[PDB]
Amino acid sequence: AMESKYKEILLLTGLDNITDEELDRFKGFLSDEFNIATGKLHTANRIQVATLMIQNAGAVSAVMKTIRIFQKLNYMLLAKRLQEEKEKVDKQYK
Repeated sequence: AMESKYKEILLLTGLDNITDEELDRFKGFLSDEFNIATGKLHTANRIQVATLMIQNAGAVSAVMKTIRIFQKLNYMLLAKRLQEEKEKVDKQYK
């Protein structure tokens, strides 16, 4: 489904591409996009973080907000890649 595919984008192309240090920075920005308490994320791994994001906002919005946070964090290479993969999945359901 479009949902599962968006999640694969978020997790494999997004979070699995950033270092543990960068994941900490990602978590520090997460509350600015999601109504998820910062304390809830602190020891969460990538799969847990992606899942909580999607539970809160839905898959499409989760990917969009991830892209936005990568931009705020100056991870411009990855933000472009996520945007490309997003468009690729969108085409499949247009």
